[PDB]
Amino acid sequence: SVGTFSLPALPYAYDALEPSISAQIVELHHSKHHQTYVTNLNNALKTYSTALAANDVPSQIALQAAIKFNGGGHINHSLFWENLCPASSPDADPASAPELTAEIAKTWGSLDKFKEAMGKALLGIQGSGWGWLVKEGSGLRIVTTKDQDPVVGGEVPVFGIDMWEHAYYLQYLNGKAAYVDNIWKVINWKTAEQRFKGDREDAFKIL
Amino acid sequence: SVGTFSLPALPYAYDALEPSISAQIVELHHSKHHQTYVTNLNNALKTYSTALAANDVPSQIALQAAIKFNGGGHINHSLFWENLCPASSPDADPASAPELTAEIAKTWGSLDKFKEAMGKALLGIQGSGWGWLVKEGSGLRIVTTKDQDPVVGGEVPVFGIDMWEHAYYLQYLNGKAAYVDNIWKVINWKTAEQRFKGDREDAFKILK
Amino acid sequence: SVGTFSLPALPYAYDALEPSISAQIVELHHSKHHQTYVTNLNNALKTYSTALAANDVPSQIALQAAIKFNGGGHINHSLFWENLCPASSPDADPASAPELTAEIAKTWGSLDKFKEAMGKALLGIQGSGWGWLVKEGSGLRIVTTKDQDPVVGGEVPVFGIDMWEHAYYLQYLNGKAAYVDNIWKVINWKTAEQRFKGDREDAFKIL
Amino acid sequence: SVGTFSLPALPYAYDALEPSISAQIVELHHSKHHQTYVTNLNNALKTYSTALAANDVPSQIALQAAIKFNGGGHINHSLFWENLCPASSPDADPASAPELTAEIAKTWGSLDKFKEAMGKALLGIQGSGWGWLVKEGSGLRIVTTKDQDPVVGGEVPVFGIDMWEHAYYLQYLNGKAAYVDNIWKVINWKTAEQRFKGDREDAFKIL
Ligand SMILES: [Mn+2]
Ligand SMILES: [Mn+2]
Ligand SMILES: [Mn+2]
Ligand SMILES: [Mn+2]
Repeated sequence: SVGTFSLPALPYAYDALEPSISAQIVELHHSKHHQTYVTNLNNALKTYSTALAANDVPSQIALQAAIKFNGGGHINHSLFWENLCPASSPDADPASAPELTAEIAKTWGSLDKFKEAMGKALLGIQGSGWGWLVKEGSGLRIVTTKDQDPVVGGEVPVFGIDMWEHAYYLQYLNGKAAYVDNIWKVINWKTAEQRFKGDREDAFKIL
Repeated sequence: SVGTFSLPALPYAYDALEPSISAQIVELHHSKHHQTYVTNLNNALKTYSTALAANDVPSQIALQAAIKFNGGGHINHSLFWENLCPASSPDADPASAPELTAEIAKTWGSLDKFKEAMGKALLGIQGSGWGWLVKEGSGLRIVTTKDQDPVVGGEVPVFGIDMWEHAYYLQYLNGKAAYVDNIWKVINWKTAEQRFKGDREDAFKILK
Repeated sequence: SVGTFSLPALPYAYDALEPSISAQIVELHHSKHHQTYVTNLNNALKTYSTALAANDVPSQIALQAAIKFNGGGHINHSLFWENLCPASSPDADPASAPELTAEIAKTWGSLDKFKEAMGKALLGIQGSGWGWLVKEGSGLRIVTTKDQDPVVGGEVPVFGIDMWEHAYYLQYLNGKAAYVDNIWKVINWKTAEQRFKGDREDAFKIL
Repeated sequence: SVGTFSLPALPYAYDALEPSISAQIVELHHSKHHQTYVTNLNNALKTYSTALAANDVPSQIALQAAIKFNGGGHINHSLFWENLCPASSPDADPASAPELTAEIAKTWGSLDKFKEAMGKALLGIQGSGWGWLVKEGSGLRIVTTKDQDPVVGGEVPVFGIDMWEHAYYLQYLNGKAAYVDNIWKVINWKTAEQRFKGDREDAFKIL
C-alpha cells in the first residue's frame, strides 16, 4: 500500500529541548512543517504509482521534485527528532558516544574543533538547508544539503542540524549563530553513536 | 572605489506596511538582513579586486558565491522596498499602473487571474527564494529565483515578492498563503508601472 | 509491466539527413546513444518499482537521477527523430507549419530572426544539453535544458535540437556553429506544426 | 595586467599519447578547445575589470558563468596535460608514486580497487564533466565536477580525467568505457606524486 507514511511521535514533550529550542518552535516544526512533508509525500507517491503503471515517464519525472522535497523533508526531520534530546539527559553527554567521538577527535583533532568546523558549515549555508555529520566509507565528513535534500547517496547520516529559518527564527530571529551555539546542548549522542556503528540500512529503519 | 555600497534609510516607518507585514518583520528585514547583505557584498568585492589584479582565477571562482548571494541580496531587497508602500497610499491602487495592468489583462485574462498565477508560483517555491513579474522582450512572465539569485539575465524586473521565511514567519508562522494574499495590499503599482515602461538598466538605478 | 520501453524505429534511413547530419552520426546516435538511455531507463524503473512498492523513500530519491537522465534521454531523442526529416521532403519546408510560423513571426519578427535567437541559445549552452522551441500558454519561448533534462514542466515541446557533442562532433569537430547552421535544412516543420496545434499530452503520445 | 593568460605548451608531441589518445584528439583538444577557454577567459576578465571598477553588480553577476566555465576550462586542461605522459615512459608506472599509491592502497584496499572506483565515478558522470583524485585534509577522495567546474573549493587536485565527449569521441565513439580503460596507460604518476606531496597553491602554480 503505497503512501501510508505517518508523522512519527516525538520522543519527548514539545518543551523538552528548552532553553535551546523553544516549545513553540518544536510544536510548529513537528505538527505543521513535518506533518506537511508527510502528507504531501504520501500524495506524490500515490500519483507516482499511477504514472509508473501507465508507463508515463513525463509524469514520473515531473513528480520527482515533490517526492525529493517531501520525501527528503520526512527523512531529514525524522532523523532530526531522534538525534535531539533534553540537555539534562545523559544522552546529551558526548560520553554516550565513545566510538564516534574517538573518530571525531581522530579526524578534527577534538570535539571542539569539530564543532567549530560544523558551525562554519551550518552558517555558510545560503538559503535553506541542513548540515550533517556523515560516515563515508570508514571516515567522517561534514556535508551540507540544500532545501530538504536528504543524504541518500550512500553515506550514513550520523546526525543532522536543520538550518531552515523556521528551525530557529521565532526564538533567535536573525541570530542563527546563537541557534547553532545552543543546539549542541541538545544533540543526542547516544543516537549518533548508534548510527555511526551501524550501516545505511540501520540508520533509515526508523522510517 | 570598489565595494562602497550603503543601505538607504527606508522611505516609510517600520510599521507602515501593517497589517500586511508587521513592524518587527520590516525592521529586522531591513536593518539586519538587508544590511548584512550589503556588508558582506562590500567585503567580497574588495577581496575579489585583489584576486582580479593578481590574475588569481581559483580565488575569483571561489568568491563568486559570496558576490552572487550578497549582491543578489542587495539587488532583490532594494527592488522589494521600492515596490512596497502603505496600503492607504494611492500608489497601492493598481489604477496607478494603467499600461502594466492592461498588458497583465491581455496576458492572463485579468489582474485577478494574474494574482492567482503569481501566488501559485510563490507558494510553489521550495526552500528560500523570490517570485517576480518580469518583462521579457515585449511580453510579461512570472519567474521564480532561488535563494538570493537576482533577475540579471536580461529581463526587466517589474516587481518582486520575497518568499524567504524571514519575510513572513514572525507574523504568519507557516501560513505563507495568507502572507501572499495580504501582500497585494501593499504592492507599489506606481513603481511597477515605471519599471514596466523603462529598460533593464533603468530598473537597476535603485542601486546607485 | 514496468520498464518495457523499446527503441523507436527511425522514420527514415540512417543516411536520410545528409549532408546536414552524417549517416555515421545518425546510426551511432540512434543505435548506441538513444538505445543506452532506453536500456538504462528500463533498469532504473525496475529498481524504482521495488523501492516504491516497499515504501523505501531513500532509495527512490537516490534513483531519481537515473530516471530523469535516462527517461529524459528517451523522451528527448524520441522527439528529436520525429522533428527531423530529409532536406528534400516538403516537410522540411517551413511552409508546412503555417500556424507555427505565423506565431514565430509575431514573436521574433521573422523566421530568420527566430533562427538567429535559437542559434544563440544553442551555442550558449555550457556542456551538454538541448535547445527547444516550446509553447507555453498560447505563446512561444526558446528554452535550453541541461544534459538530458526533458521539457516536462507543463509547456508543450514544439521541436528540439541536440547540442551534445555526440550529435555533431564526428562530422563538424568543434564547429558547433556549422552544425546549427545546417540542421535547419532538416527540421521537420510538419511535425513542429502538429505539436504547436496540439496539447502537452498530444506531443508525448509518440512515446 | 588583467586577462593575460596563454595556452601552455604541451609537455610532449601531439602523437605522444598513442595508442590511448589519438594525435587528432590531442591536437584538437589543445589547439582548439583549450585555446578557446583561454581566449574567452581573458576577454571575460577584462570585461569584469570594468564592471568591478564601476561597482556594477548586475554585470559582475552576469559575467560569473563565463569566468567559471572558461577559467575552470583553463585550470582543468592545464592540470590534465601535465598528468598525462607517453605510455612507454616510466612516469606512467605507478611505482613512480610510492607515497601516493601507498595512501591509495590504504584507502581503497589496492590500486586496482581504486581504479575500479574511479572508473565507476567517471562513467557515472551525466553529461559533460571531469573525474578527480583529490587530497582533502590528509585523506584521498574521488570527486566529479560538472562541465568545466574546477576543484577550487579547498581540496588539492592530484590528477584529473576529462569525460567530455570531445576527449574521446573521434577515437572511441560512444565507447567511454574503453577510453577510461586505456587512459590508465598514459596517467603521469610522477606528476600525481608531486601534487600529492605538495600544497593547494603549489598545484595551481602551473597557471
Ligand atoms: Mn525543518
Ligand atoms: Mn528577504
Ligand atoms: Mn543525443
Ligand atoms: Mn576537454
